[PDB]
Amino acid sequence: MEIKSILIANRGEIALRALRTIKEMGKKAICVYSEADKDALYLKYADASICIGKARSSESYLNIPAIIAAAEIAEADAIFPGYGFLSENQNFVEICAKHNIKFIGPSVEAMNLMSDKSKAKQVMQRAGVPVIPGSDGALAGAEAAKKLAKEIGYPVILKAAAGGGGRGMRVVENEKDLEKAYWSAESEAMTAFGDGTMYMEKYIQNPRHIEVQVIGDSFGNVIHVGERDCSMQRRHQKLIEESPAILLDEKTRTRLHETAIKAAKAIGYEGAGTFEFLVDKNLDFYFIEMNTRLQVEHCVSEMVSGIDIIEQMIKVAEGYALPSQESIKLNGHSIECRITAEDSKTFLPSPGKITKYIPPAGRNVRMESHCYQDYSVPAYYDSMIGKLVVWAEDRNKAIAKMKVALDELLISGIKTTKDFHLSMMENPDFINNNYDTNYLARH
Amino acid sequence: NAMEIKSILIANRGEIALRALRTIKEMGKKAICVYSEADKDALYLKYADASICIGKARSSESYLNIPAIIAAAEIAEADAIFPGYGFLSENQNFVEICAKHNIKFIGPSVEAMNLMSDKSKAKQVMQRAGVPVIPGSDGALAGAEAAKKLAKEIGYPVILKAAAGGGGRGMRVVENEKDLEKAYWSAESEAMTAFGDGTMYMEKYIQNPRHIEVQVIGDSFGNVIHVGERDCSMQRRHQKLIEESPAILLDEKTRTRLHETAIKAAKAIGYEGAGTFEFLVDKNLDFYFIEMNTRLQVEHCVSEMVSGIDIIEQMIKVAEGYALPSQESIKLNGHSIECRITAEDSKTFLPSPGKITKYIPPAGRNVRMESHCYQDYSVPAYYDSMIGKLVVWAEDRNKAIAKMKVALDELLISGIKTTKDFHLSMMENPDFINNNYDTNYLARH
Ligand SMILES: Nc1ncnc2c1ncn2[C@@H]1O[C@H](COP(=O)(O)OP(=O)(O)O)[C@@H](O)[C@H]1O
Ligand SMILES: Nc1ncnc2c1ncn2[C@@H]1O[C@H](COP(=O)(O)OP(=O)(O)O)[C@@H](O)[C@H]1O
Ligand SMILES: [Mg+2]
Ligand SMILES: [Mg+2]
Repeated sequence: MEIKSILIANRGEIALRALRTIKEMGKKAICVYSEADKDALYLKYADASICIGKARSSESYLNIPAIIAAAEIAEADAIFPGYGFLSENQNFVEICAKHNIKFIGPSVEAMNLMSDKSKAKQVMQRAGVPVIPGSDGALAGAEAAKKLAKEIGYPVILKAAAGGGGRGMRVVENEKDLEKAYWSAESEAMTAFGDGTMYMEKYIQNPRHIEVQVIGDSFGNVIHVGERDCSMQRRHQKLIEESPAILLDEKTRTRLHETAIKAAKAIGYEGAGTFEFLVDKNLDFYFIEMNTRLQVEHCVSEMVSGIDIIEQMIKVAEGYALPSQESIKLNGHSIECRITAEDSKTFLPSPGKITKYIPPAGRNVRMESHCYQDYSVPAYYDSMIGKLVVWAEDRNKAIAKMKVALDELLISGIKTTKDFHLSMMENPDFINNNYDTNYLARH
Repeated sequence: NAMEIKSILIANRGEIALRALRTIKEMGKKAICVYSEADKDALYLKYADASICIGKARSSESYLNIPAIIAAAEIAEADAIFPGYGFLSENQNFVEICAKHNIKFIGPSVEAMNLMSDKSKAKQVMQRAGVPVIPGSDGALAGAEAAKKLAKEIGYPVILKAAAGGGGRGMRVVENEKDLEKAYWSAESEAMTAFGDGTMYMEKYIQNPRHIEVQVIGDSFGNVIHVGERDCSMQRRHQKLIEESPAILLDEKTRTRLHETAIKAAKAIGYEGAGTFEFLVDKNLDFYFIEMNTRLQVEHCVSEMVSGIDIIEQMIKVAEGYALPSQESIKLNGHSIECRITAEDSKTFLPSPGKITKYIPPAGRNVRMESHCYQDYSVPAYYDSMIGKLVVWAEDRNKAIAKMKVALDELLISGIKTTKDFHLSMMENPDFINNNYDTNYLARH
């Protein structure tokens, strides 16, 4: 039952985030590192750290035998996967169980139900969750796509069933463009995911991307920790997230929370997970996918809820019950800005040595970063510097706090997206909540 | 409104200047900083809307130069001054001069400040208000012979205290009559040098006391709220090193009566702005007023984390003529602890001035490091040994102690010594964990 020692099978800011909660709980925190990451701050803080191989970027971190051997030599009885890397690898999950190591996440069955995005939609339909009109599972091929697109009506979006990170999608405005887009997406999908299965849905114009954080336990209870608006996106990837999503009235908010809970219970979900929805102009909402793991932006939900999500993940893995939904109080407003080592206009990576680093601080300011003065950022591989998160009593106060915090973040030696975020905090469209997932594309 | 403040000069330095600046700017007001030449390297000067050099340095001397401070406010067109703590924050002449120059002093009236400033007269004011005080002299002692007579009357041990006293200075505990005359003159001389006023008073010396204080804020309508109580009993030289809220020593009935007493006291003196009533609590859990600080205190962040209130924000609103939130709206939750990290040796507490060659502060959920330091900053430990205040909050005391240890562990400072290891040994000290200590604990150990 009780977990005594947890190996963090990840790197960067999430490794440090996890380590803090693990050590506060009085458990051993075991870190792993490629040779390229021997300079990582969290290694100084870990109970033990194991070098798991050569840099080659993610390679060693994806080396299942090395991760397992590290857990075993360090005597870890559980593994925290974070996000990315092995967190959605079903093979890894089964191998953990084979070695009597607790995987802190959902069952391989639940993960498998939601891993093919086209099949996941069919599971959601069965469960009474609204989905976007489109293909019934995967497209057979380009001719099937042509027939269907005419039936649902343009514009449509082709999406990779094995897709993630915003890749393998193509919005198609007219039939003349369809076949070319199909093969473009299919090829990218094959290269990125080793699987070129495609599906299709209606393209919602100017949608809001609003997601519900859930956690389920071994007793079948599932709670939500509010919803997040992540509509400020470039290249279908998030830059700024916030909670609550003030776009929603309380009734729609309630319906959305309920839908997420219902969905989690229908699939026997345990652990932290997120249901992602698109919300249209008349506040209709549609499931687009579930992430069966923690997400990068989770801290915004922690700030409004008072919950340590990683603590609850660990407790659930130990067989404890979650708190009751009634005990969960959502208050105020949280915003997160992802600070990356990239130019604030071009968003091109800016690798190099940080020669000055002064993070912001203050009341209800949480800078989540593994960076420090003199640290070298490998922006070509991980451009993440840190997540700057604030909380305040309402959205306007949160924006003002973010502006001060961004102003006080002093980084020299590399370019960062600090100025991008500062310009967003002053942008009347952001202030008035008049934007959507395509806002940056047309500005 | 007509009283809305647009620009605030921060008449202070160090960590409190940065703390104030953050709130002022978040409220959309201009933050004007001042600095002596020795403080040209201060971090908050980078963040200020404007920064004025007010003098060579001496130490506090330029910061204590009223004409220089007023002139800086006027050149910068500040309409209000935030005094922080120390320096001019309890200087009644400065408060009156602000009013003469049509600059709003963010703090109480000079009348309320004057009622409390002489600690012996303050006790008489409190008695009249129905607030319990420690038995002792009725106002100031006439001299050493009066002290001898009184000490037999109230009973040994007694403590001689400077009426103008502060910062733990000008006090002597007297356990027997043979020691009294010498102690009297030692305190009186120290008080004369430190405060320019050797007026002494006496009260009973409470055995093994706990120091528990109540944060209040009053507005111009006569409303006064409290923001909970803080236990600050882990002291060296009668000065605080660790503070927390709530004070788990107290049961609910006593805590309620303590909060009420502070509100009653503040209303009786017409107090507006932030202030703190300091009490000692004895072995029977009876509490007694010892003094009021008519200003913000160093450890205010402790009360912010349990209450969700920005105290400096409320001070500013009150100064603009707004009403405070209702007491009903103030919810006190969880437990917060603050450790004062200074540039001193953890064992000897001797200053360790010098350049910080590495600085990595802790962070994380509900961890607040209040510091103006940065890598390459030189700490003048001889003058201000403060590095920063590390504050954490959690759902209960043991969880807060666990979070404090993790945060202290992750604080990396090189180039100077700090009291980090002292605080780590306090978080691991079973007497601390078990709540079995008092203001003299460190002296016995
Ligand atoms: N049907 C759709 N209509 C409009 N935009 C969409 C649609 N599906 C996805 N998107 C855009 O792509 C983003 C991510 O989609 P998702 O299906 O979650 O992809 P991934 O698995 O790569 O994260 C959404 O936030 C939205 O910006
Ligand atoms: N009557 C007393 N009995 C015991 N200790 C006292 C008494 N008065 C003061 N002290 C000690 O001195 C500390 C500060 O007292 P205070 O009167 O607030 O001095 P200051 O004005 O210097 O802050 C207390 O926290 C306590 O440790
Ligand atoms: Mg997605
Ligand atoms: Mg005092």
